[PDB]
Amino acid sequence: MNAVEIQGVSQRYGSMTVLHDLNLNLGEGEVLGLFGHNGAGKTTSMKLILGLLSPSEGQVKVLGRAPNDPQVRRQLGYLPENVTFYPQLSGRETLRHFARLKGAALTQVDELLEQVGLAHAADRRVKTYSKGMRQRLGLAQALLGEPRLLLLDEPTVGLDPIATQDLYLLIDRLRQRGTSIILCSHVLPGVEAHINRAAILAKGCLQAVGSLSQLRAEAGLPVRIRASGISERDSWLQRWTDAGHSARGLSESSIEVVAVNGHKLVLLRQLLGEGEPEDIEIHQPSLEDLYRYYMERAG
Amino acid sequence: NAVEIQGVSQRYGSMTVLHDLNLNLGEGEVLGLFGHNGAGKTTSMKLILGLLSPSEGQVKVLGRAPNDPQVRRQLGYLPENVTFYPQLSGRETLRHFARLKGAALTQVDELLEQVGLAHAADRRVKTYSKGMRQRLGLAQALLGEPRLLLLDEPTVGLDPIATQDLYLLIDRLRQRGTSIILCSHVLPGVEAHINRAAILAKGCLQAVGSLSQLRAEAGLPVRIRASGISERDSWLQRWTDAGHSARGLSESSIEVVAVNGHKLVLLRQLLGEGEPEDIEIHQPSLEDLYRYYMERAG
Amino acid sequence: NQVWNIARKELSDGLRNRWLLAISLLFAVLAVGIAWLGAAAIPATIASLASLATFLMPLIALLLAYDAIVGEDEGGTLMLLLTYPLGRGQILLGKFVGHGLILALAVLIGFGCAALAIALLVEGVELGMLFWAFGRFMISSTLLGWVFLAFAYVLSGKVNEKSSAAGLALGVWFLFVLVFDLVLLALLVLSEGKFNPELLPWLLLLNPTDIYRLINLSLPVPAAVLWLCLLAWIGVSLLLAYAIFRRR
Amino acid sequence: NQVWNIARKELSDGLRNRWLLAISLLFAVLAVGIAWLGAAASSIPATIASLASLATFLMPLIALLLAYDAIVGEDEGGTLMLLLTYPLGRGQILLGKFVGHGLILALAVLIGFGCAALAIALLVEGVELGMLFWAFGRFMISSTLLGWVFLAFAYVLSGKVNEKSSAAGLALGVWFLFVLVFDLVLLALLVLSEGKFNPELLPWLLLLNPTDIYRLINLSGFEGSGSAMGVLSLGADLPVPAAVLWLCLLAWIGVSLLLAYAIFRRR
Amino acid sequence: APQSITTLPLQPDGENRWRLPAGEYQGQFTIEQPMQLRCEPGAVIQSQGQGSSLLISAPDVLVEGCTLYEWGSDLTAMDSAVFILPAAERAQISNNRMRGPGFGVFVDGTRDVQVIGNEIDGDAGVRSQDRGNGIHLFAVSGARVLHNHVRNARDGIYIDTSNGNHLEGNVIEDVRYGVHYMFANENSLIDNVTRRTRTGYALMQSRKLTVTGNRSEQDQNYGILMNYITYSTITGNFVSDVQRGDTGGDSMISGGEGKALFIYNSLFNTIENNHFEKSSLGIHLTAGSEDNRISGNAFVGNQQQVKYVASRTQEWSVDGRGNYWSDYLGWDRNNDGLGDIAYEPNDNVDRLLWLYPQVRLLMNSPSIEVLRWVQRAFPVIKSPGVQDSHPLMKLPTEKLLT
Ligand SMILES: [Mg+2]
Repeated sequence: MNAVEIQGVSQRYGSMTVLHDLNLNLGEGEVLGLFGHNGAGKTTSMKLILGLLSPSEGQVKVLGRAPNDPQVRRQLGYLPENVTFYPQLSGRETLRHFARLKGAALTQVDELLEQVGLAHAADRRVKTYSKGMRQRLGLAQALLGEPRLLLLDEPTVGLDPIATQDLYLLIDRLRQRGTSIILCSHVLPGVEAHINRAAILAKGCLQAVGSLSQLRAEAGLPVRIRASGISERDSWLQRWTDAGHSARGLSESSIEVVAVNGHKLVLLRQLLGEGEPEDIEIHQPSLEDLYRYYMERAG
Repeated sequence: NAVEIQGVSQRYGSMTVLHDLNLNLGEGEVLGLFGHNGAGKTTSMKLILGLLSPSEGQVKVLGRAPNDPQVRRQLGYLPENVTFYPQLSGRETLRHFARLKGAALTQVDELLEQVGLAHAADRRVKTYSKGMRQRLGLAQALLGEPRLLLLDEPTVGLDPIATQDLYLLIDRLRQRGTSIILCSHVLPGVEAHINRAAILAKGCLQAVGSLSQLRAEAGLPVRIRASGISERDSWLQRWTDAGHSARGLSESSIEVVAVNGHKLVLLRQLLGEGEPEDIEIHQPSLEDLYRYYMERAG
Repeated sequence: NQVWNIARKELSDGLRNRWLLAISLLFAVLAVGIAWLGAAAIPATIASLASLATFLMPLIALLLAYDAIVGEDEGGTLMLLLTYPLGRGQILLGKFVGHGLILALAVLIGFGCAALAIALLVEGVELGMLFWAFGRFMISSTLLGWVFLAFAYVLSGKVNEKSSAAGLALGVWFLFVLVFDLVLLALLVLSEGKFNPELLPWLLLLNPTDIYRLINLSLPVPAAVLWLCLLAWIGVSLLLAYAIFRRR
Repeated sequence: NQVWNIARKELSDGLRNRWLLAISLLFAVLAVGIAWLGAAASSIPATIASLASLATFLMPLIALLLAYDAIVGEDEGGTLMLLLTYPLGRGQILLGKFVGHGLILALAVLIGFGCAALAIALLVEGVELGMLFWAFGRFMISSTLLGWVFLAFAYVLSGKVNEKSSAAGLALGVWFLFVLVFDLVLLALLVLSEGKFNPELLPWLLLLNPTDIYRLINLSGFEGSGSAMGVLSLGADLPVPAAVLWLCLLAWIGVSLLLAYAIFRRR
Repeated sequence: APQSITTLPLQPDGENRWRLPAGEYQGQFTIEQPMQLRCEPGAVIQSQGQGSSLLISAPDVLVEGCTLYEWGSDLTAMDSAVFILPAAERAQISNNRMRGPGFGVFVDGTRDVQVIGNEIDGDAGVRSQDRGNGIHLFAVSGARVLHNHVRNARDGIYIDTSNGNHLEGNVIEDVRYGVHYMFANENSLIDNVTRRTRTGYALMQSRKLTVTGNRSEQDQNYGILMNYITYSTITGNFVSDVQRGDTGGDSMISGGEGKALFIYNSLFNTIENNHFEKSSLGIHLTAGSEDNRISGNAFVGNQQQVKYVASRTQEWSVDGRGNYWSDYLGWDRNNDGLGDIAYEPNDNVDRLLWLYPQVRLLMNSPSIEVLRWVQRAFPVIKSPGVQDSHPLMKLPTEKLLT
């Protein structure tokens, strides 16, 4: 049972079509990342999964139903970007307000206040909250009830990397239960260990969708092999130039090789066999570099 | 030696929110302050800018006092959130800051094109996005050849094409001889461009030094994953013989938590027997180092 | 029902508004200070209390609800609330219930201490006439406040920023209190050949501040038409606010 | 100079405030309308006491609309912490804002009372042009000083608060207290005591209100009827000359600007 | 119609003095000889309802102590109770009781007639249009009408073109007009009391007269109505609670909302030390009646003090002393009797209500409360009204309430 089946929508405002022929299929437990610019390519495709807009030349099937049914929205969390809650209300009363609207039990408010790390700042006003403190409150209303779809629009903005890794540990706890979620983020290093399949989309279209092993296989992107003092930089800079790979001439005792990842099975055998591996880092082309390629593939 | 902080233990309200940080910054380095948004990091940010008085200690920015007007023309400060002046335009906001900092007025037309804001020049700041104001906030920071940048989270609300282009603009200024301080919380990605990190927590500066020093003075595992191995059942055991946990999540996804004291014999295990597909030797990143030192402090 | 679950929010958020509690205290102080100078110094002082609540109960209603729709849009919670099991009708009508019971309480602190300052400073006030002339006063001041509550929902849904909502809430307060009657007087003293002055007792029905005073000053129409015309100013402007809120 | 470089901003930022240009054109179309009604009724002490009351309601209003968000509007906007890392002081980004917003009030009343004089010299035939220039020159260089008081009042209530929504409450509180509450507190003290509270102290309470020192300057020669003044009929009991009334208006600037600087120095 | 000698009068003293004993009589009676006749209190001289009951045609007749009852009502043929001819000079009419539907004391062409201490009860059923006058005076010079009691007549003490005469201390109750004056130049009236009357004092076209100390208690629609009076003197009058109503005939006046003083085309007269109390209008000043000395009065309790539908200024203080106003919210710093600020009794919005009565619906509006404050702040829109520099702080009429 696929959660979000965006089936050939084409959303337009006037004469301009801000989203053309988008065809998504989010699975039952996948963590998808809607990556793109902050303009109307992504932020209207985020609204069709919600009940906010309507597909002008297609249809969306959120949880096998229409996206504006009340049975859908009781099991649909949504953390929006740049949210600022009611500042004269308190942190516990804001969740007690949002639990009554979603039909969640009131015994889940103090559970989720402890779960997101807001136990110390409960019963304090939202005006005396930080930016990352309100993101913990905005995450906590998305987990209200038993949601089966989350649209976390930029969840780790203004969050510390302890709390950011606490958030992605809550993501991998959620998707094991069967809650397939959607990332709409911009901090692209970091998310790639938890994104099940990226959904990098341009101004109008959907550029590429699929897993990280499928984006690296289709888009030919070079591997970032870094070393530090194997034998000598100048004795190793010459070797990749006859074999057809880029060897970057770094400062001293460091060999950065931008190789084409097709011959690198046996290329690493000679790299291990003649020197010590004491500081190396072979990096696959990241989601920051994949998004940089697909923006130049269209635009 | 741009910022020479020595022995400063800042007290206000008898709270002692900073203690004995010895933060020497070189004349070409890119420092990164990596505390929380609380009184440890942002108090030491106010000491370098000169708008706070260092109780029990001395702060020497550019070899002089931090509140002198002759060195404050040589600073550049990108603050946290600056919705500047919504009725002024883009050129008139930057011409205002060029007149205050003593910069030449011909620098404004070549900074609104160096930063990507010439399309939105002579347009009002109320019609600007959050990323366009960070572009304007960077544009006043590079105003009138600054010998000390100080960027406080410059890559929030910014596109990753612009974020990668901003770090190339940081690396242009590093070669020019301008020390840059990156008080940031977008720690994945910033470790490739900084020279020395400075993780400070609960006032006390926990760790300082380069990324090769923070991995050497703190035993952290290197994260070798070898996706696409031939045989995996003996590979559950063949790495754990010297204490390297062969943890997997798929048919062949062995992300071996190593110890970084046996990197020859684990890679000879990988490359001597069994063919790989895409090895990913993941060195301990700035997220893992920050999660070690903050956990070591409490 | 979710029309009450969002009404308990606006009670809890509206009663902690520092701008409202300053004016609602100033409304209750000036209602005692008019009743002090109307008893020690009853239709002459209940008319001067009507001029006070024509000044301030539109101002109390527009201070509560100028940022009801667009204040949630700027805060981002309006986009969040529509993804909840909530119609756009239940958000607006639930805000009208929540902000309505605030100024249904602000006249009980406003006129509850004004009717106390009359019943305890005349010593022979004949209180059977008091609890019917003030019972008609507290009810009709809420209905005047519920018009300007519904007027504030019309201007909140139309604008896109919170700063221009207060620029219209000041404009609605100026037009419906002291610009419509100044151009009624200017239609008398500057135009006399083509302005029938018998039409002017009927032209007060196009102004809810004017219908508020006419059921505290008792006229070609009876009293019951003005009560059904004051409730029609609520029901039209709430229906106008719901039609604007469905086009965001 | 650094005091002018931030004055050149506020001179070019306050003039883009559309709320300013509404109520500074409202000051222009009322000062023409009062001077036309002062021309159609011909009196002379009634067209001075109504213009001085017009600038009592509006020149504190333009001053408090300008400068309520001068310090706290830059503090919560993020650009005040940035400005201290420029080669400036807290005394230069306050006096520069006072010079920058002060030239707006010097221009909002030169537009207002400038067309009020042109609606008299082109309306009243045979008016004394020497008496017109002196009386409306006294209106120009004293409604700036009333404006510069409430400009310096707004810097006091901007450095003290830390939220712009509470600065607008205090600027509305200062506009209500000094204009039409202190004129009513002094009236209710005189009515309820029937002028027998203090027969010698009560004219000296006009000097504790800069709108009353402003009204006492312009109603010096054109006193006229007593009911046209109201509570300003107590100013006949004041033994101070007219030159001290200028000096108490300048002392209301300098005390409430040094208070505005001592508050801003510990911001 | 018999004569007074046709009765049986027992002479007490031989100086043309007679005394009628107790016992009723019948028919009209006529005095043709100068007889100073007295009467016992049981001398009920009751006419049958036609003709003048006690006609007097001889000079120097001291009629005393009679009790007249039920004379005629033909006002065209002037059927009085006491008819006094022009040849009946210096008549004294002392302490009499009268009850009948016509004229009580009709005198005409007389000199030095004295109408003292009588009780003239007019009617009970007639519609105050044919009741006849109480003390009618028609062009008399020298008269002295003092301390009578006229009740339920038509227009009270009517006076037509009578030059020099005093009206001292007489009580007039439940009549149409209290004291009526028609072309009575150089007259005088002191201390009279008018109660429950459709006009307390009618002063029509009579110059140079002194109106002093008179009282008007709970009269209807016109307290003191002055039409075309010049060089007069209004000192010490107490006009209290002039309620609204109508005279029922609308002949010489119109219906009013209740005015304690109505000045119609009276140019010069001194109106000092009066007391206009608890009426709807304290004083109505017409546009033709301007520039007269109005200073020292007490305008207490009136719902509207002055009605002055004009734009001409009108100072109301001669010799620097003004009037006491109850709603004068002013102060007195230097301890004299006078206030410090002048008192304008009328706004501009208080005169839109007189021009247009539909502004009464708008009278509770905040815009009117704004417009009352805009006039107090901006005196250019203030129309020149009926102000007084130096108004009084205390009541000057501390004796008139007794
Ligand atoms: Mg005095």
